[PDB]
Amino acid sequence: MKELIYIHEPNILFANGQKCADPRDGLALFGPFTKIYGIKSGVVGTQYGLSIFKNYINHIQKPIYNANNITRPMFPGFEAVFGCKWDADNVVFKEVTKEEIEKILYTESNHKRTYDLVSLFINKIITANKNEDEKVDVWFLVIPDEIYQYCRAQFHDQLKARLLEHTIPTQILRESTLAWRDFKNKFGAPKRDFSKIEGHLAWTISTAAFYKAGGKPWKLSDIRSGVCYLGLVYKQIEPKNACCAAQMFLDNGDGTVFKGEVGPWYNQEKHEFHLNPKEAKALLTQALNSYKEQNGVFPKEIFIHAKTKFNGQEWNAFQEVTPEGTNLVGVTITKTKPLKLFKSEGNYPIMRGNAFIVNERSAFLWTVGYVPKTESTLSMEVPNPIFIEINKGEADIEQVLKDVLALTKLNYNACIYADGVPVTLRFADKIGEILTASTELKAPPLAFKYYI
Amino acid sequence: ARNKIFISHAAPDDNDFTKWLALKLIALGYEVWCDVLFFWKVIDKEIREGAIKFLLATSEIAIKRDGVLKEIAVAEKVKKQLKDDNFIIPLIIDENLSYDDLPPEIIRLNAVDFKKSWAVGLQDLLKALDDQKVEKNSPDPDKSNALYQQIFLHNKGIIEREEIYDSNWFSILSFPKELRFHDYEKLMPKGFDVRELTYPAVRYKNYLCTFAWEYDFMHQLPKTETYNSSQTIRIPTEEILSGKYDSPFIGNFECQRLIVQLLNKAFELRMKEKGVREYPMSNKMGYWFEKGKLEKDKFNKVLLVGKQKDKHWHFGISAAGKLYPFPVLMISSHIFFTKDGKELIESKKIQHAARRRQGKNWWNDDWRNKLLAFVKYLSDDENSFYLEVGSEEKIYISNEPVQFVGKVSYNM
DNA sequence: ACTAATAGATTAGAGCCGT
RNA sequence: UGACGGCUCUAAUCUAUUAGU
Ligand SMILES: [Mg+2]
Repeated sequence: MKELIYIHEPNILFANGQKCADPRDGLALFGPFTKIYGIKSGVVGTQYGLSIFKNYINHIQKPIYNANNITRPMFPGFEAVFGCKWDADNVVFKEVTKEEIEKILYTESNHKRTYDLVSLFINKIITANKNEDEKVDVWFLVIPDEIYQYCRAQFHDQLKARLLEHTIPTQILRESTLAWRDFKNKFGAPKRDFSKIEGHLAWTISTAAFYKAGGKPWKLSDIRSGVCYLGLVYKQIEPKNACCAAQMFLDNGDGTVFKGEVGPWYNQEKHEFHLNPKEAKALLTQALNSYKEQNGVFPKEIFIHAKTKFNGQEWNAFQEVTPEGTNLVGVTITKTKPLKLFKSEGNYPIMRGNAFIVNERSAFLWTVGYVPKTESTLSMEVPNPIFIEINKGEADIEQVLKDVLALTKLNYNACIYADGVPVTLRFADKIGEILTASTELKAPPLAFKYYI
Repeated sequence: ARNKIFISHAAPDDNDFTKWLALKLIALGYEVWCDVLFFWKVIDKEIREGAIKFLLATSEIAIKRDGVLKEIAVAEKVKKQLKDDNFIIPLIIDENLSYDDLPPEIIRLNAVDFKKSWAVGLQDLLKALDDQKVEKNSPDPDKSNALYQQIFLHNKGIIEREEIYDSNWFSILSFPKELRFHDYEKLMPKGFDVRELTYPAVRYKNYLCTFAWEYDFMHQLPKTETYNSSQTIRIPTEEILSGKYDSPFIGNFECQRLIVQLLNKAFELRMKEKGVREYPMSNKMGYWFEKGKLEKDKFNKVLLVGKQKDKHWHFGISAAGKLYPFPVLMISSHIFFTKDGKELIESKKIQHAARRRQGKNWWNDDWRNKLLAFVKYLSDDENSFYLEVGSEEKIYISNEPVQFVGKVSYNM
């Protein structure tokens, strides 16, 4: 008989430091941790796209009721949740003609096609930023379906990448999402039906817009102080790999600071997904210096986690650049071995947060399960748990589980209950997808607002 | 004294608005009395003695609700005795309610507009409350926190009863007590595949590692008759299972690797005699039932082969045996599709698309029952099934998966 | 040293549907 | 690319071992 320990849900801080377990409830009830004065929109689309965007903004002004209000919380309205104003009449609209898109699409070179499609939008964005005195906080790109389907060296990745040197928060919204009712797959019904999940769509879009405009919808507090939760992701370039790091830590005021820690670390090696000692030493020196400048003193622990296992050489380099009094914990999180738990009598999956301890150096954690708070399980099918292995260093296998579960609750790109994989890894993955989509940057911005 | 703000509304529909507003007002230090937040005698009592304001969540149904108009009727009465014209405050929320269908007891009054956005309406409501000098306590998040949890943050509660979870791990009941390293390097003809032997065997170094004995390989491996059965290295498996065995000839890691390879090959071989039809995956081996092999194409009162539109879906499994944490046979569920139940559709995209749609129908219990019934078919004896690795050497697999018990449950 | 084979492992990706 | 999740198809590396160059 195998015993499953349980890890309880962590609490995320909201306005006035009040705690809750669901962003969709904590925000609607309490309000964001930091409030902004308002959001100046910026739209780069057609007249059709501008009309759609204004319609959607005014629609989310009013409360949004989704079909199953009990399982997924309703949307009070943008100003009702966040406390700032987001009007559809303050749009600094920059028109894009379908004809110039058409002449771009007719070019033989696909790489030049996607480069020119990115260039159109980004150059219009740059022109407005440098010419229009109207301050724009977030630029919302209402792209048509032709861009999405004809152009497939990715539109989104390059577009986010080529704006990094100018530091402009952007939000791509395909017109299929905003006008889903009038986008039908010739059957007479929408291509993807948002009817029962309209409120959750409003939640996600509004949260993404609020975050990118300088607001912090919620912050974490249920993590150990003095620890720099650091995540690495490796991305393929074809025979080079590209490491990207994201770091989360508590400050002097006990406020979680979540920021990227990315520097170029390119390794070309037969043995892939490993770092040379120089790259690793750079990596760790950058992270430690960032913690030092944010808090003064050095961390009491460097909780390095990744989807891969570390070899000896890079760990020795890590230890060599590490000062004294600081411990290093290298944790590998894998989601490949199928351990599907079926409940004996019933029809709803295992509760989220259950944890199976293999031994002192490994565990299974069900970061995806059935959450009673929303009554809606995060997985349609049986949820595969994440295998958390303490690859290197000394740690408590339950403490690592609770730390990972806490790190699974800071996805600002979506206002879901919690993320299946820890957020630092997923955001580092997004950074790697973007930072490797254009030319090398001397100093990429360390704020996710520009990436997600 | 009367220091409470009564909130009236339709019971099954206006819950969302009133819940937000009541919690919003409570968070600001007010004392709110809502039926959802908190019998007719009681309702009247508050409106008659406890209530200081009567906020009417007005909508196209709250004015057609017989029980609400009664609360309005008593509210009209109480308003007179208090000599307060500003007692009933008609919060209009419904979009289509436009000041022409209002009930006569509220039409003479000016509403607070919530039709265009709730935030300005709450801004309007608070303005009216202060204009009318309604007293309010400090918005302490303590007693107010209690109401918040009693409403939602107590619901977060996790039922603390014990549940039983059926996984997909099938432990290996038994292994042969000894691992043998035979020598047929001089007896192995060039170009012969070790995979074609009747029993599982792996060619490690200048040897042949298998769980069978020397003479077990005679037809497949020629000249083994002349071979001295003393040309073999013996290794207690339990020693390697504990990791104790680590000689310069072979390490514990490599020996366990060879054990896993033997396990997988033995599973593949037994499936050939078990009469299951094989479908190749990208990096694993799937097994499913040809239509008609089962009685009525179902077993243990659980359908394992069925029909989806023009295609036939076949429940399938793939096995990979692991020694960590402990020796088990990890089984994975799959769905395979055939045209007329005979031959497999040769389009991977079509197979994937058919499965993605078929997956919607099946549930937790549906997958568990199908997996357990499909495994129980493998059973040779009452409570297990054996995998052949030698002439007299068997490995026993529990036909039931490992049970996992948890201290936590939900309402279900 | 360097290629080929048989594995098992460990990681990438590309993809395609569901909600 | 509002999202999340499951799955499917490729691909390489690592390690061991043999073969060959
Ligand atoms: Mg985003």
